[PDB]
Amino acid sequence: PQEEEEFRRLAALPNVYEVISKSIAPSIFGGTDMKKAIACLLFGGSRKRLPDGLTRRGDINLLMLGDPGTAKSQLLKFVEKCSPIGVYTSGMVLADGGVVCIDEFDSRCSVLAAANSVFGRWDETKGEDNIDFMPTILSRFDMIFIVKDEHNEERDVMLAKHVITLHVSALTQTQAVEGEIDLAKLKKFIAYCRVKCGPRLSAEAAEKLKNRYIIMRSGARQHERDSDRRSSIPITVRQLEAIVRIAEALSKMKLQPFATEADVEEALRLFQVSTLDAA
Amino acid sequence: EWVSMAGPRLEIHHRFKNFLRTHVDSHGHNVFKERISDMCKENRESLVVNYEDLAAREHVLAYFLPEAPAELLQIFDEAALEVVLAMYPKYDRITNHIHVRISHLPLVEELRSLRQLHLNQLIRTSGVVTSCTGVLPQLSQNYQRIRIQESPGKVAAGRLPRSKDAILLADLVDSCKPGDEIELTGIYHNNYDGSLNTANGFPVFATVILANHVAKKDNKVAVGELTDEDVKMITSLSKDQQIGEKIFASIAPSIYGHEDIKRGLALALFGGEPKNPGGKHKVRGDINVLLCGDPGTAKSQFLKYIEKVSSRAIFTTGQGASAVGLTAYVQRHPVSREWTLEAGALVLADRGVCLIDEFDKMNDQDRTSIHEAMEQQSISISKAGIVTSLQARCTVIAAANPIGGRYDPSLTFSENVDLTEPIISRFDILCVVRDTVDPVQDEMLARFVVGSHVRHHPSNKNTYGVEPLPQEVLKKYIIYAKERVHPKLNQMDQDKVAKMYSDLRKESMATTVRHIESMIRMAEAHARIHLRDYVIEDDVNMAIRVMLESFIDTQKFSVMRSMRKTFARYLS
Ligand SMILES: Nc1ncnc2c1ncn2[C@@H]1O[C@H](COP(=O)(O)OP(=O)(O)OP(O)(O)=S)[C@@H](O)[C@H]1O
Ligand SMILES: [Mg+2]
Repeated sequence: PQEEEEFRRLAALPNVYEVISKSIAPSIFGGTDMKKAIACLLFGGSRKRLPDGLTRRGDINLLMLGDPGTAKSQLLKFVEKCSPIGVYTSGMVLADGGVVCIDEFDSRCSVLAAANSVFGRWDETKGEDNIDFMPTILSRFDMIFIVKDEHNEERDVMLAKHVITLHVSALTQTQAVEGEIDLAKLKKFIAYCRVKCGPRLSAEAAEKLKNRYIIMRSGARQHERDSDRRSSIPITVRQLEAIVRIAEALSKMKLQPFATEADVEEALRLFQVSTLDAA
Repeated sequence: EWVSMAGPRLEIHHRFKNFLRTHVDSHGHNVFKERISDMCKENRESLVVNYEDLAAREHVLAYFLPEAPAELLQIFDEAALEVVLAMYPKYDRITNHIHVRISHLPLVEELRSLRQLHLNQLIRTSGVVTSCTGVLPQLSQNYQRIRIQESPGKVAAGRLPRSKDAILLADLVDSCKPGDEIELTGIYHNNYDGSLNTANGFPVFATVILANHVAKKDNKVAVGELTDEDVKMITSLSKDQQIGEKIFASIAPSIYGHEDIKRGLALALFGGEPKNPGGKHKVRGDINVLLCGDPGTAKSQFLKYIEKVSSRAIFTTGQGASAVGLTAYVQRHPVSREWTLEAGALVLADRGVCLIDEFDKMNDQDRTSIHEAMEQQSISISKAGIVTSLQARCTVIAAANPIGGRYDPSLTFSENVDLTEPIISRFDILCVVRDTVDPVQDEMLARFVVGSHVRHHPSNKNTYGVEPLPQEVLKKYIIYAKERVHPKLNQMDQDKVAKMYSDLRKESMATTVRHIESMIRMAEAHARIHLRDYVIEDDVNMAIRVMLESFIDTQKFSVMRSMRKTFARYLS
């Protein structure tokens, strides 16, 4: 009973999103957008039934593609550890409402999958044909992220220094950097938020998202028509459902009964940065 | 029978109480009061009493304990319980029964040495745990049934390892793990089993030991057994400036030449210091050696010598080693039919060394399981609803022959050996041996071989110029160095290694972190060779030299000349 007040105080702050994002794998350098996506996946959306008997998915699906050495398995392990229910496979029934991480991609479960390039390493010039999965299975994923080995002389030095500092200082002290939440506390907070309530969208946000979806569909049209080639990542109503689910998850993170326009804007920005860059 | 007399029984009980409340150590401290205070602080249920002190003070008790174990132990448990109640009356609320543990029994016997005469007697034995059951309640209590095999190092060749059953109660429950080497002090009792009588056709009693004290066989016992003369000889050897040369020359006297291979194998044998930076990631302190050789270079002889030298060693062949055989596997017990774990070769190789012969014959499916144990030195078995973790800290020495039977110097090392890149990456030291037609070297080989043949006739029964050490002395030196030295890398110049690693990156992309780790643990092992608590940069220089030699040995001929020219600073 006492922990309810603690969770309410934690979720009533104006900076819950930043604290949660920083709490997602503080050891890993960079990937703030990836950390936020992982956090909103862990919070997840809300499922809704229909009187006709039909059900709509309330879980988010993410896919990651990149060269080896981009710390993909570490994120999967951290997600499995943090999630109240978590399964890790090398490539479903026992998981109910949890998260299933799937490495080497080449029942109410959220799916987080990692995969490698067809040729082993990404080729920027070739563009498409670097993903072997068919568009039919690619459409199920709510978001797709691409990671490339951005070779910078200063970035390698910074990464080496960060790794060596993590190696050295870890026996000395194990303390939060800046207000980071403990693993058990974050686990209980996520469970409490998931159990307590689930929000719904608003009319103005719905109209804004509809207009943005129409504009994005026209843009994907024009890109495909000018390129004279079929995009391996199509845009359909499932993308709109994914954006709605991400906005609902963002509203759920604040425990508000109704979603705001800021959540929809953040969901649209994340969806753009992931899919449009990937596509 | 004489003990069962009430008078002597009670008198001995009170005499044991006086022993508990009266003994004084050499420093003037009543040890058992400190022990009982510690146990009360920890809320344990057992008391440990040294048998040596009891024998020194009361000879009659030391005579009686092996002869009438059960009754006397029950009396001592009652005496300890009442002493605790008198000293700590509240302790009845946390515990209702306290058991006395007997440690350091002078008589140590092997599983092979068990006969009828030892029935219902306290015996101390040594072995390795193979399988264990779960915690079982009794309508009397905690129960543990375990299966113990003889230690593979002590077992002579050609004869199977024998297995026995052991029982643990209450506190001793869950005090051991499968694959752990332990010694036991316990009662050798017999059990009545009608199934054995029906099968064999005559009365047979299955003898099961009821252990009283369990102690994992860490090398602390071996350290205690060391004679001070051994320590003084080792220290006198350590101050020699040419200790390294004689140590390297002392390995494989019967084999001529091949300095690099024996250097690398000794360096791997001495081992590094395993580290756990932060408890977040574990950096291994083990060296995995790969030996690719043209036929006729006595690789099997080296492996056999390593097998003999090591205190704990297991030998396996390529064809006879399956994935299930090498690792622990889940099996249903033929009698009780609960899932049990049987340790593989690697699990029994924990803290020891494992030798793989003809590693190029490995099936890829069998290869897959190897990487986990190589990288993490631990195995996670998830089978038949049982998920368990077992320690796999072992030093692996593998032998291989190039495809086609001859090593081609015009090809990369990866092409000549039918192994995947990750497997080679897991290895820290790579050594390739070729065959050259050199008349003077042929003369040396022939002369040394014929001399060795003449020397070792049953009727009749160096490159560095240093006299080899005796085998027993070398083994004692290895044990002491393994169990005493812990070097510290407080005087390493990071700029030199950083520049060298940048050059390594340049000349490797022209043609990783774990290479740095291997060099670090190599320097640590070289420091351990010299018995130095702190590492001198000479260790780093020698580790760099040998690592660079190993790296250039794996390259094509068209580039190794340029590599030698570039790195002539360090090789000189
Ligand atoms: N350099 C050497 N010095 C002394 N004896 C040697 C040497 N090389 C080979 N021998 C002898 O040759 C015998 C047979 O060598 P092997 O160990 O069978 O050859 P190998 O290099 O292990 O290749 P494989 O594994 O047999 S195909 C050894 O037992 C030694 O007696
Ligand atoms: Mg051989």
